[PDB]
Amino acid sequence: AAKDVKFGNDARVKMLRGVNVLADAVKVTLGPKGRNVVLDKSFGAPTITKDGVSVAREIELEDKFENMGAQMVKEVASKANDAAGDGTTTATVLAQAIITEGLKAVAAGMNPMDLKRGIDKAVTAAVEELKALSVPCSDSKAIAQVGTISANSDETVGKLIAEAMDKVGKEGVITVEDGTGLQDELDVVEGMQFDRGYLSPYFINKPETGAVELESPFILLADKKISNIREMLPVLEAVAKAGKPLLIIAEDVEGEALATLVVNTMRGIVKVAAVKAPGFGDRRKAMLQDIATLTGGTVISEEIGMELEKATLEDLGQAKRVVINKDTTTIIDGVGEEAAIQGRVAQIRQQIEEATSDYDREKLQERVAKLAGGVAVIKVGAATEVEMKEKKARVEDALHATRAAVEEGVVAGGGVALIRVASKLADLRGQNEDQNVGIKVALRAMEAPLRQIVLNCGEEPSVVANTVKGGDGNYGYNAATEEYGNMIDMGILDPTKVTRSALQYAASVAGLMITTECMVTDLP
Amino acid sequence: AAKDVKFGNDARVKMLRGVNVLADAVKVTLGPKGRNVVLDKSFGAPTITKDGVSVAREIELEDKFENMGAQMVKEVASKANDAAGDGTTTATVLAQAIITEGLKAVAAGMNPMDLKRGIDKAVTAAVEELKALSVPCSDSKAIAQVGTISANSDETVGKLIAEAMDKVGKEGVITVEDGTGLQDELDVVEGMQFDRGYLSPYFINKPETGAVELESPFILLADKKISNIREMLPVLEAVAKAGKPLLIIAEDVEGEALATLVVNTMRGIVKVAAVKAPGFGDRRKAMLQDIATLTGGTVISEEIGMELEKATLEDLGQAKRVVINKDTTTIIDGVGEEAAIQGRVAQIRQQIEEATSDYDREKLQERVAKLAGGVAVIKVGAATEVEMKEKKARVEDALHATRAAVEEGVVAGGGVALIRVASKLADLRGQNEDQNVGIKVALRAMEAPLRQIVLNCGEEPSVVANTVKGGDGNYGYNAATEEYGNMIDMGILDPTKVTRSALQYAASVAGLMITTECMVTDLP
Amino acid sequence: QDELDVVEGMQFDRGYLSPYFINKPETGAVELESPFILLADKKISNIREMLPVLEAVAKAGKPLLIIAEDVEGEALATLVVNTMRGIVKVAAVKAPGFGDRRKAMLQDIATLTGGTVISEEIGMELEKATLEDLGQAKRVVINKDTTTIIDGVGEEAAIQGRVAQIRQQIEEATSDYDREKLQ
Amino acid sequence: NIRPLHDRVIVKRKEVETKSAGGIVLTGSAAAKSTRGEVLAVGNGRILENGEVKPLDVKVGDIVIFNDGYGVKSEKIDNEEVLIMSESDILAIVEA
Ligand SMILES: Nc1ncnc2c1ncn2[C@@H]1O[C@H](COP(=O)(O)OP(=O)(O)OP(=O)(O)O)[C@@H](O)[C@H]1O
Ligand SMILES: Nc1ncnc2c1ncn2[C@@H]1O[C@H](COP(=O)(O)OP(=O)(O)OP(=O)(O)O)[C@@H](O)[C@H]1O
Ligand SMILES: [Mg+2]
Ligand SMILES: [Mg+2]
Repeated sequence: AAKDVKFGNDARVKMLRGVNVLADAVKVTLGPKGRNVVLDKSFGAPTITKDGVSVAREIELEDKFENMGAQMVKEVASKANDAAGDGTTTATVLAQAIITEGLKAVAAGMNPMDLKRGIDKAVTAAVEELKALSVPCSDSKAIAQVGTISANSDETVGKLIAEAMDKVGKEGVITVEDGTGLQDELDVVEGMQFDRGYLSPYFINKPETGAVELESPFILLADKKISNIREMLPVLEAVAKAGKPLLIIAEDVEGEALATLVVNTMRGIVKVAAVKAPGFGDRRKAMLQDIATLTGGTVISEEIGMELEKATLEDLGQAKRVVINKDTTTIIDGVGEEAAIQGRVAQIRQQIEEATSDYDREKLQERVAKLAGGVAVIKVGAATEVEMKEKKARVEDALHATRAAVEEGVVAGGGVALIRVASKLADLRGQNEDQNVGIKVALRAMEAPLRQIVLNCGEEPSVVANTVKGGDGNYGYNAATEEYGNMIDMGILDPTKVTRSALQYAASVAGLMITTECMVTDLP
Repeated sequence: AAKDVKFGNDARVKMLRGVNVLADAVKVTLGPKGRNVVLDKSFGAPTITKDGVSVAREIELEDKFENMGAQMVKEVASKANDAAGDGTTTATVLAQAIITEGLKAVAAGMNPMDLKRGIDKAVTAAVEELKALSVPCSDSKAIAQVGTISANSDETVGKLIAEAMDKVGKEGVITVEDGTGLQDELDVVEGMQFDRGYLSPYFINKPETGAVELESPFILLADKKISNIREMLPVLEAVAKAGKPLLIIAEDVEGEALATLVVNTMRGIVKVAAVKAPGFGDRRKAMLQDIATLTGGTVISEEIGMELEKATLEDLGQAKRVVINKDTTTIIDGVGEEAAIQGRVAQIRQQIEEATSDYDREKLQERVAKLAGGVAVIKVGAATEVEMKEKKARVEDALHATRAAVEEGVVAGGGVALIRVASKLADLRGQNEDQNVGIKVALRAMEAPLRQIVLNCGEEPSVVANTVKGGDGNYGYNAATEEYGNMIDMGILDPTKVTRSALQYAASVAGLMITTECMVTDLP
Repeated sequence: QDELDVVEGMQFDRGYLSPYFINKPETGAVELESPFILLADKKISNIREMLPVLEAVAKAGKPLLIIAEDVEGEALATLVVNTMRGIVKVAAVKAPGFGDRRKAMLQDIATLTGGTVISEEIGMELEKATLEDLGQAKRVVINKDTTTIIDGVGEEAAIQGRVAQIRQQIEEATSDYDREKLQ
Repeated sequence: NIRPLHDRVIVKRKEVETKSAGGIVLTGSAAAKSTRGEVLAVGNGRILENGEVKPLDVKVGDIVIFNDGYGVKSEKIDNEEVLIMSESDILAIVEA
């Protein structure tokens, strides 16, 4: 359609006004004293959130040029959320500070491309400085502190996440979901717990618990769905001769086969429970092979070559215990070679590395947790739905922050880490004076998180920033207690990945925005 | 619909205003000091770009007559992008300068047709002068300089592109795609790397790498899809007698045949891996013939005459090594006659010459690269998606400019080449005075790129233009360092094809637009 | 620059039905020197219709060019295999145009090459086609796009009569497209 | 070795004619399966209703023109294909 074209300073002013609107919406949620934001939803009740990414996503302005600026700087929060999972408000705070100071230099005749180059140089040096300044975050206490700081100073969330990571270890998978009660709960399940219930209620060995319980049973694994009995007379008869119970994993057991198995279940000749194979195409086979390796069995399939009629006891897998309910199937201490399990988990790790989709890698990690370590579910407890949504957002932020902390270490929280990095980068120089001005605007913007935290506290950002810069090391400002002290000893830790991602994404998008001279949009 | 008709100077003024709007949007992105332009997108985030063609494409004005001028002069950037892949901002700068100076002569009573003739004569002489003034660009250093200049003074991009065409030679194919990391990466694959994975995971000889590996195997090439085993019993049996592994290329292998091949792969009688035939209708046959020629085999097809049952070892192709993964299959050192490969690549070259579609010639050149030389993929590394788009646009510009440099040579950059060409054409005369005025407006407009670069730097365009015209040869202005020197020795090279195409398309469109007297459009 | 491309004689835009007919791989063009030309109004897919024609052509030894509504399947396979085997040099290309036009220009090709069109309506069958039925041309060149017949051996009087008839159709035609096609 | 029972014949079908009469190579359905084949084995003979077995008129080693259908069965012996068909399915015998 017909375009409105704006040039130079007026375009930059409109872009900055949009960036300021988005960042003002986002940055009132920075720190422990940061407040909440109400996002009106077209469907349902308004959302009360403190995440900067949500506020950034919701912001869209009437003016087309201001909206362009808003979307461009919203990219910072979106990328910071996608990469690190936390630090979206800090990323938006850093981006606007680079933009505001970068646009001031652009207005002073400085070359914006060289300003972008200087900002990039300063941020590369800053990332190196952060990697040097980080410390490993391995003990449970530091993880609890990271989770607490990332959950808006909620100690229970941090302790719960530390417990979850201790229980599921390194290879376990932790997910967060809604809870019924008013208190957060942790549900940790080890070994295999794929969500497939019994195909028939009559298999239930313990009616009081409504759960089939098999002690040291055989496990048959068939890739194909079965409806006739004629395929498994050898297997079932040999199981009866052995006398140990049997659990059937298959694409589908129904009709004559299911009725026969139920009849023999009451008759007591065999204790057989049949549950569906977990997953779907190209996934059911993978996790069936995983179950076979864990239980020391072999999968019966047409493609592999073997047939059910020729299946024997050695083909069937073995496990210490099997528990079946309406929803889930649990296998306890599958009798399988540790070398095979480690090899399979190594293969799944290779698939993780070669995977390019988040859903795929999370599914592969879930499979790993099924094989080695465990799966933890944190049920968030809240009185209402708005409280549930806000607390779940905070718990997910804490989960991502703890994961980033174990991945890349921790640094002093409250913006102290970037203050120290900026202090250590005071000797950095570019190729010309425009690049040095860009380095200086990056270094000044590195103080924006701390200043905005303090401003959210109601204190003086300049006073506290000067006092923190006067110190050294981990000396910073606890905004919750409004007192100066060692950031690590006070338990205020930021993941190094979170800070680095915020700084990098803010710097990239902000430099690109400050390099702009013309802006083309649609007419109002 | 009802038309608004504008005559003479009113129409010319509105057309010029539209041209000025489009060219002002485009030309703020000229030179090393040229800035960026934000283009609002109806879907997604706004695009920050420095290409002139993107800005030109986005420009559409409210006024119908100004919009007519804008579209007409946007065609200059579109054609320059389609032909050379670079010089779109220079083409738009030249076009507007020819239009502005052409319309001044038209207002002074000169005959616009003779002005068009004079501009065309001057540009023909200028193209001859450029062809004479060009120098070959064959070494890697000049290629690095060309890529660096075309990537907005990004030395890493130029060096990466120079390395890419050093590795893939003249016949290789270089393409640019998104990367995951923060650094640009180069992935060069030689011989055949058609993107077809194994038809079944069970073929994998090396589970740790998840890749089937065959050492000096046979290659069967069937044009028809196969689902039964009986057709290739002679082939598989004879391969088993040979003992070497077998790789199957076919339209589709499935069902009983696939199960049989898998079972024998476990049994170890024959090491068989079957992957799908690359390409599609009328293309899959071409790729199969190329693979047969490279591997010294013959394609089994119904149309060719022979059948799979009569296929023999001499029919089957041979290769030194074969690797297969989930995605791609690579054949290393296919045992084939060099004369046959040279003949096949010559045939593909003739198909390139006879081809009229860009996609078709790109596919044929990719096939050539598969046969001779290699294929390189430049993965652009950027922190965000917007930086990804900007850097990928710059890298594609650099790739196109390096290709144009190897095709037609290089000239002094920074507008010096056109300045020198205009200096060498001061003695050019037409048939009458209107044609000489047109020649003069073309020669004056030949100084527009340098003046616009300098103006983008903030310096005085007239001062630097006079200083550059005072010099000779390759003496010009480095706008990045704001210093005078030899453009070739300073590493500022423009592809001769880029400059020639910009000048030619700008001249053609601009002369046509200055010949206009009436303008008919729809009423607002 | 403006270019002029002038093609004489018959150059209807129909390429080979199979790439394997190509005698000259460097140019990608089938080249037949003084070949027979078979012209069939019906599309063919079997082989049993032209064993007499193909065998007699192989006995003669001169190459063969087939113009037909469509040659496909077993017919193309047989002709291609015979082309590699060298028994007969056969190139089959589709008849040009469509209904009420393909017949007209096939009759034109027959007159130019001194042949007779094989059709159901005309009466004869492909099995009874003979060498005298088949047309003759001095040269034939086939590419992916165009088929060209050079110096078709045909009676001059027949050619002038046919062009006179086409001129009468031009006079009786009332549509610009029709007269353009006739010209 | 395989020999038939009662009125049945084991025949080895001849190879389909690759080339036509004039030297044209036939491929696909053009070179259709030949209906003539040499007789490999002759059964004891057809049994009549009265109980007497009369020998089949065909002889071992004689090419016979036979009819494909439900009567003929394609068995494999020593990786080779043999047609087992009733003597009634044998239309003719090829001599000279
Ligand atoms: N008690 C505290 N004293 C000082 N700084 C604190 C305190 N608690 C948290 N912070 C700091 O608050 C900063 C950001 O907090 P917050 O969780 O609001 O934002 P974020 O992680 O950048 O974004 P998000 O809104 O997406 O969670 C961190 O740098 C952290 O160190
Ligand atoms: N350091 C430099 N000093 C002088 N001139 C330079 C320098 N770097 C680049 N140039 C000149 O800038 C001109 C155009 O640069 P630019 O890449 O912005 O535009 P373009 O190639 O015309 O178009 P596009 O915007 O489509 O890439 C070229 O003529 C080139 O010689
Ligand atoms: Mg947070
Ligand atoms: Mg360029």
